Amino acid sequence: EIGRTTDPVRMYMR
Amino acid sequence: VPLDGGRFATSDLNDLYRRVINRNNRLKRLLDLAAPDIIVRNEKRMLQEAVDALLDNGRRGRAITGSNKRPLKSLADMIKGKQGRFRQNKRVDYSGRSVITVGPYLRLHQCGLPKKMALELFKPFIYGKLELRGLATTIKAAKKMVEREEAVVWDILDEVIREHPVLLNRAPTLHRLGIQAFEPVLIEGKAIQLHPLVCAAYNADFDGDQMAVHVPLTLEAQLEARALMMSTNNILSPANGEPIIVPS
Amino acid sequence: IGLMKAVDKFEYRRGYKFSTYATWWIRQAITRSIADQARTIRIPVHMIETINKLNRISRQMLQEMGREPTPEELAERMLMPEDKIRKVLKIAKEPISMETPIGDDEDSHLGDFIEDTTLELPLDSATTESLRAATHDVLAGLTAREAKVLRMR
Amino acid sequence: YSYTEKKRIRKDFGKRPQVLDVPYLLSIQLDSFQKFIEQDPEGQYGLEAAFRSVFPIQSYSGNSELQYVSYRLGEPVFDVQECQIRGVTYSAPLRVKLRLVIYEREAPEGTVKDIKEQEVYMGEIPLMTDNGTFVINGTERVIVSQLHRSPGVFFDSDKGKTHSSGKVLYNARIIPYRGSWLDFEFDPKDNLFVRIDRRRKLPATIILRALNYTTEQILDLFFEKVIFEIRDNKLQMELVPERLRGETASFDIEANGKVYVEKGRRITARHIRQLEKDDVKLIEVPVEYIAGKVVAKDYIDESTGELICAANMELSLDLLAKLSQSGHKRIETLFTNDLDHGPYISETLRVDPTNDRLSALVEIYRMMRPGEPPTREAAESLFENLFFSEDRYDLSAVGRMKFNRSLLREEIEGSGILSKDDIIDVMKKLIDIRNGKGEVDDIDHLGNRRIRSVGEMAENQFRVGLVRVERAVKERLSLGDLDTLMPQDMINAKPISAAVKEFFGSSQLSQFMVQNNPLSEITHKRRISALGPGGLTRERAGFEVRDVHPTHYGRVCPIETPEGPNIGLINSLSVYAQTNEYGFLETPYRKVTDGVVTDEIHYLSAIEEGNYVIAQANSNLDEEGHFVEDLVTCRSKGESSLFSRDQVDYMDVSTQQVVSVGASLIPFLEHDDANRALMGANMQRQAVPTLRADKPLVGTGMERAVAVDSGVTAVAKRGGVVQYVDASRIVIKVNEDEMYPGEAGIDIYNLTKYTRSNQNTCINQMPCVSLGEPVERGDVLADGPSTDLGELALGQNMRVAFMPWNGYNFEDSILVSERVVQEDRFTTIHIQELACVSRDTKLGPEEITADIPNVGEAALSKLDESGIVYIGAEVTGGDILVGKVTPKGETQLTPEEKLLRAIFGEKASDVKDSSLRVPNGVSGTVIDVQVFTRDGVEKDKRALEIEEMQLKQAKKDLSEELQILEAGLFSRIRAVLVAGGVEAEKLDKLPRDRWLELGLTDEEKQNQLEQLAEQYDELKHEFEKKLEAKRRKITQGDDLAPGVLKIVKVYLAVKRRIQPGDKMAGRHGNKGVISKINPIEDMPYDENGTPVDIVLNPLGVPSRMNIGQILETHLGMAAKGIGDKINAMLKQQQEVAKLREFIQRAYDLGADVRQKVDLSTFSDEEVMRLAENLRKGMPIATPVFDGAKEAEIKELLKLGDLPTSGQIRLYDGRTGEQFERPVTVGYMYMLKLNHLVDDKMHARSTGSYSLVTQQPLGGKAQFGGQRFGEMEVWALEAYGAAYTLQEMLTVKSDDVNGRTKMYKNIVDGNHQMEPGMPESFNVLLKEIRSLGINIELEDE
Amino acid sequence: IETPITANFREGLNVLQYFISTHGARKGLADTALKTANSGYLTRRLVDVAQDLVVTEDDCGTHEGIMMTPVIEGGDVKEPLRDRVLGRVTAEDVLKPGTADILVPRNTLLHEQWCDLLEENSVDAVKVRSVVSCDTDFGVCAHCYGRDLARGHIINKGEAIGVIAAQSIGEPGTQLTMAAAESSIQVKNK
Amino acid sequence: GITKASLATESFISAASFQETTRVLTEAAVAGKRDELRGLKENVIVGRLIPAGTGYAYHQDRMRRRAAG
Ligand SMILES: [Mg+2]
Ligand SMILES: [Zn+2]
Repeated sequence: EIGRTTDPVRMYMR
Repeated sequence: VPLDGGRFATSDLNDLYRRVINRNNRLKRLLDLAAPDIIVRNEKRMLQEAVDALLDNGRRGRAITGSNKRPLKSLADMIKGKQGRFRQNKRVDYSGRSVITVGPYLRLHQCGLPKKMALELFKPFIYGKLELRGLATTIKAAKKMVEREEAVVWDILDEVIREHPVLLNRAPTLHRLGIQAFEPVLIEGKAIQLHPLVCAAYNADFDGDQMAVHVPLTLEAQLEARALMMSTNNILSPANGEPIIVPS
Repeated sequence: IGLMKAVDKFEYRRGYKFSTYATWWIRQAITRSIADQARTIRIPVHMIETINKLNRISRQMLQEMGREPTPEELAERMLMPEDKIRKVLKIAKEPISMETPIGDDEDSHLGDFIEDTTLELPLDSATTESLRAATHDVLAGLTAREAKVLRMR
Repeated sequence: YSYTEKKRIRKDFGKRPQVLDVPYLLSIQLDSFQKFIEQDPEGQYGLEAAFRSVFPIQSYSGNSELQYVSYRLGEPVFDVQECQIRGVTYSAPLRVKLRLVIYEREAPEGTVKDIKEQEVYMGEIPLMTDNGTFVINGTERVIVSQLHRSPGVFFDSDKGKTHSSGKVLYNARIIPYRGSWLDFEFDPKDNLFVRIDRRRKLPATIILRALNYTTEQILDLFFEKVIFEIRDNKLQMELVPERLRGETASFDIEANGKVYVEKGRRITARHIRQLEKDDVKLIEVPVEYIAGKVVAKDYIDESTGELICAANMELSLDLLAKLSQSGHKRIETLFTNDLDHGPYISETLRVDPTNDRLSALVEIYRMMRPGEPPTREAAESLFENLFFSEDRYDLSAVGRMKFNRSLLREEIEGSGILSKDDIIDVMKKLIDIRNGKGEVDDIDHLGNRRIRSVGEMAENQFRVGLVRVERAVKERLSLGDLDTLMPQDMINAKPISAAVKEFFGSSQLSQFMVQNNPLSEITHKRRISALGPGGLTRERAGFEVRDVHPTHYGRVCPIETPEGPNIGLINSLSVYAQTNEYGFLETPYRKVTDGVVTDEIHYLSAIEEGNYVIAQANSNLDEEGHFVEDLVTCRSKGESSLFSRDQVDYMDVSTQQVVSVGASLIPFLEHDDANRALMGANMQRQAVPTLRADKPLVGTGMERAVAVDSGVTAVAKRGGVVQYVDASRIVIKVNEDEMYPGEAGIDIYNLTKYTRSNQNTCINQMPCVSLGEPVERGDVLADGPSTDLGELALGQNMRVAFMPWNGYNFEDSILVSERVVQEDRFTTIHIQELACVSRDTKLGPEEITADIPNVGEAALSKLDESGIVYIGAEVTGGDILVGKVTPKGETQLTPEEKLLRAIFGEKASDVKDSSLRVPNGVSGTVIDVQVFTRDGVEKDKRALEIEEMQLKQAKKDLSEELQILEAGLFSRIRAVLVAGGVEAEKLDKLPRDRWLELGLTDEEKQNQLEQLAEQYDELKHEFEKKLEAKRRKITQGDDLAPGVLKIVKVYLAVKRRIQPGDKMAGRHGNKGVISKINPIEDMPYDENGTPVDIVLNPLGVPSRMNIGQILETHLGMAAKGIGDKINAMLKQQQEVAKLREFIQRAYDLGADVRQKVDLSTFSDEEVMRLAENLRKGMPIATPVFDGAKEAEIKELLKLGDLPTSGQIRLYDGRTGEQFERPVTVGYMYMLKLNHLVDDKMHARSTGSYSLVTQQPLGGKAQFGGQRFGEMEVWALEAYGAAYTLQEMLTVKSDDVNGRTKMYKNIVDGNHQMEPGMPESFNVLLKEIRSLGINIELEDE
Repeated sequence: IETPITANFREGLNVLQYFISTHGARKGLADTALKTANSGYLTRRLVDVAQDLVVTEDDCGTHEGIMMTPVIEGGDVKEPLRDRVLGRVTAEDVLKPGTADILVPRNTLLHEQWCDLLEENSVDAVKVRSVVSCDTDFGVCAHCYGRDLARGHIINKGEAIGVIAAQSIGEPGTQLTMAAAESSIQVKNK
Repeated sequence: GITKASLATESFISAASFQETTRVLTEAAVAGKRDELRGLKENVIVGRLIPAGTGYAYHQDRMRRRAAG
């Protein structure tokens, strides 16, 4: 589920 | 630095240091206000993206500049290659450039040099004579005798250029024969004359090509321009014994 | 940090739902932070209210007047002293970044053309070195007791 | 017959007729901006189709509409030249109508309420000047065109390199005008792969399964079926005959009775022919043969209900056993033959993991927005917004046309966004490329590269701005209340007017105008750049699009580009070329009927011209259109060949159809290598306009169309009679019939005296007509910069000789006589400009006082007491132009000097001197001064004395125009009103002012009375207000930058002669720097003392193959042997009978030419005037490829008594002996490029120093030192030189306190230096420590 | 192309003969505009690996060299043996082809005469000392390198042969842009 | 090759100057190199006499002092 995402805004919402 | 008119011209680090001291200054606060571990745990994750946008900005989301649409320029993007090093390998005083022409009356070891240029490269030497021969009481009163172009300096300038080799050099300097000293002779005009035999070492047509002219300054540096680099020592190209001053 | 304060002083007895009270303390912060860490050369918080009025009012005189607003009709429309509107106009401009590539996008930047003035002309420093010649020689051609005090005064 | 023709008739060689006239050279610009700002009541491009691309903005579920009605462009506030002096753009305020209807919140959707918002103002759009050049900031800019790929589908291959084993890997692509991409392709295992803009790959069926298609329907559109039956006999398979294409059968051949083939033998068409005869429809095959197929659709266990075989599951022999009993008999397989029908879509059906719709979007979403976890109403939202959402995708009006054409579909109209019926077709047509039966499309073919003019770029940059207002009107129309607001609280004109004003201001395209000619501006508007926003890049593109396709023939010049990094990305447009309705270029062609060449001219696109057979312009016709050759030359499919006389469809218009407008003026272009005739086209856009040019002695006839199409000339607008000439005004009394119906009078043209262009040259006009000339429509009244009588003279033409002379022309360089410096023919004029602004410091304001600290009257002589300089005072280098002093405190003066003050009493400075002194090395009369002042600071006396003198001129001509335009208002009613009442000798006694009571009978004579009356009161009422508005914008203040107090702008008309260093050059790419300026008598004199004026070198012609110059040098000598045969015949005043006998034998003089000039001109007063302009030389002409053959030249020399060979014997100038083996002497036409010498020679001994790193630069009236770059240090280590190298980068450049000693050692005669360490290395230790790293130095 | 442009530059070239020629003068300029950007990075690397090399001795002593055989181009010669070995030392003194007829001694500069004194004889190869086989640390000795210079002497100690040997290779290249039967083995010699 | 032989040099300035630079400081800063300035392109940066040519003489004397008198 951690599809190589980098920017925190992808990680904040996640 | 403040520009002329009101605007300022900041470097692109004061846009990045403000972004670490601000985020770090807030994270000092959440540990006192005691927020949940969903925010402060999002703070460190957000600080650490701004200390690593300072060292080498670009190995991440590329935190582009504000108020503009080009990426900021971090520290490790200041040493990185422009194809030449940040330091030396440099601009240079005592230089010039002009349109070369032919002048086929010169000997092999001398290039022209216009009066209007040589009076501007050899200025600190000329100040020596005008205060040595007593023709100017003090240096501030020799600066106003060279600006007036008084008819005395045209005879002092020609003794500063007795045996003072200069260094003509063309732009894309491929091989070591692309830099050669010469002994100037003062002409009138604004084109650096140049002996026709040598124009096939620089690879210079005379149709607008220009040529800088440096000046070896010290006393050990106008012998290296007279023993090693003079134009009458290089009659054999280093790549092979064949001549390089063939009448073209 | 705003919302963390709203729920701090929240009070439900007055009936109003949480969203219609947390929407103030939240928006209160993001308009107090923007006036604090948005500029390089920071301008105070009591002044951004005055800059934002000059654009809220030079934008309302733009449809009515149609042409454009003068530097003086704002003095009539607003109530400034006719010069504060001339001092509020020399502030808000941000700094041009010192790496903006100048025309033709050549191998140049703006930071290669701004020379520095702290230094001194080496003729300006070759006279002061020369001046100590005279005042050490001319002033040496004096008497003894009458030159020491001239050098100590 | 043309009144400018009969003043000097240019002799014209050339044989082919001209069927088509050279069109208006600027239609590329002046027309594709008329589309933009112009009322279009329909859906074409233009502003009216930009609003409709957005409006009406339906609210966000509130349903309070906002709809567009109409717009209207106000008039500008300022005229053009007022917009160039004052220094602000030339715009026109926009005005939109917006209605705001508020539907009822609950009740029916009835006409509830609204307000017709009275013209919400939403920005200012700049306007194009008359010529086609914008005025952005007091600087005429120009917006080049652009050549980009047209939106469509481009199947391409990229063979060879990839995979290192052949394996041509085709692929498609779908580029829309606005929106994401879509990129199918193959892999090295024949599995289709889909893509989005550049994301990770995907199996191609993974988009089909998202369009709600099942594994059966996928395999139904892509393959053909092979029905199977089991009639309890050995599995007879059905069969059509054609299904056996190239089959290698391996069974017992049986069909309809006869065994056709042998088991293990390939089939034939004659085998096929044994099938239609037999009506073969069913055959027999064994039961093992069916283990090499795949199921065609679903077959489930109908007996039980468990799925037996799903589609795409190759057969297993137990499944036949499971099938032989399963109660199923309608078997099917897939027609899949590995030669032409490959199963490319089958294999990707397996690699696709997801096999239902909802679980494919979740795969698309998983890779189009990685990281975030999927959803359901989001993944559906993302997909149908990527392509099928009409806002974020829009193919084009043209993209659909290139889409329907490439699939061989029918029509050209269609929805702008994709559909399910288009993603399928591209996959099939992509597959068909793989199976052989389809060809790819190369990207260079000019049928795949449209052309965006200005009116299509400003709009896209506008509607992008229009959406940026739709972002806010919604949230204010939904979040905000709807009670009593108007449609003027939502619309804000800062963002809409910022999205366009930034376009014309800064761009790769919106570039300054290269304005030092009538030809370097008219060829900068027709440039076709391939760069820019949404296009190529000079470092990415290689030799693929830097080359000349065989489609450029007639639409883009092959021989005119730059030579730098972007050779081939500039591509100046051609002469006759135009654009389509969609953009694709095109070119005329004479329709060639069955036998005869017609004249109904067609314009062929780029993908139509490749069909027909087209002849060449040089093919003879026998006065009826029939070729006299049974076989002609043609070009048919991009090649060249011969064809039958009646096998050609079109013939080209003329011979100058291939070339540009630049390279169309090189005479004898057909005799030049394409290289050194490519340096010809780039050395006429640089030729400075000299003092007063004359004419090309050997032209090419295509010059009058370049000095009229550009606006430099003051072309006459209505024929008539000149009535008052003057060096600053021409008054054309209009004729009778071309006069307006009522209250017409006369016309008047103003000229534009000495004014500064963009390169600081001058551009001034001159009258060329006297009192009484009958002007005509399209005639000429005023020259410009380098035009003469209409012709385009770029430079001077001077007697040249080819011979080596004592080495003073060793290389390409040039010698020059001193009779070319005396006569002042190469002397040009330059007009600089200087600006002294007096800011408002924070220490007190600056002043413009004329008192300056410690300055002597030798410098304050020119400037008057007010401070500004005079007007006309010849200044030189170092003088003062504007006295300005700035307040300065904080003295803190040194201790030693603080005794120096007390000794003499030197009063310290309260104010520092920072006036504006002329830059060094310049001298020229100060021809003009202007003063701008912030409104609110008083005007000193010089600021008023300037202002009044333009206040008495603003009202003089503005009202004196009546005094000369009233002159004709009466002369038209005095030559009319003589009847209807006898007032001709009493017409003067009855006062012309007092003709309001009386009049004339009821005709125009009486209709002219109130005609010249109602606007006559307006001539006193309306016109008088034309004085207040003029006298309003004079007295008021100015709109200056913030802080600035008052500006001043001074000019200088420096006039620079010629000298050694300047860079002359001819037309044929033969540059040269002037090597010496001889005396009058060292130059080789021929048999009659006439010295030559240039001595070129003859070792330039053998290597560089430009044999143009050696031919233009002879025909340029026959045409000046006439000028000396007439100048003598006219100097004894023989007669107007001998001239008309000679001048008529100088005009026939050819081989089947098309001139026919004489026998009709006036008796004597027009031949003695034609023969009075030819006394300098009779101007020959030579079209580009219809040239003058060599025999046609020699027959012109022999008429002039010159020697036919073209070579005279020159005598030396110094000794006196004669050069053996005679020399050539002609008249070449020499330009003078603007690489002048005294703008190239800098020199620096000490000056400014940079800020962060302390090296030198140029910003302080003393440019940088030279660049002692990395390449030039390896040439000082090659020699042993290591003291020169150490000082060249320690003392001379970078050390701080190590060079303020090397300047004090030098002034004392002690040449010796103490190096120290550079300051550009101490910054490299602070820039590394500011990382984690820890750099230091050891100690020893 | 199948048909050649069949008219010189003294009579004109019609349009279709000029559009054909116009190409070849466009591939000519998109290479000279690129052979500089491409040969400007080949000499920037050769003078950054060969940077720190300097004649730092007077004679190494090693007895190991190479052999300089003339190049043989089928039945022709691409370079005489003499102009390949001029200006070099000699590792083992080549005598005449006859035994013990030593004409060129142990290592000596082969200048404009010792070539011809070994040109009169009929030697087919010499063993010369080459800089790839010297034995000095941090540099090369003087005899190993050889003779050349702008001057004619042996190479003076201290001379920086590293960088004058990476510009001589990258100075060309600006002009480095790029009977088919083969039936009989026919040699003119016997 | 020539693009990976001018990386494995003994210095860390004659490598960081021309090659990729981010990787020649990260690797030298971990091992604590000590560049001894016995080159040319490492010896014109600091701004002193290059050790080959007229400057080779004076280097005959500098190394003749350390570890001696
Ligand atoms: Mg040149
Ligand atoms: Zn050795």
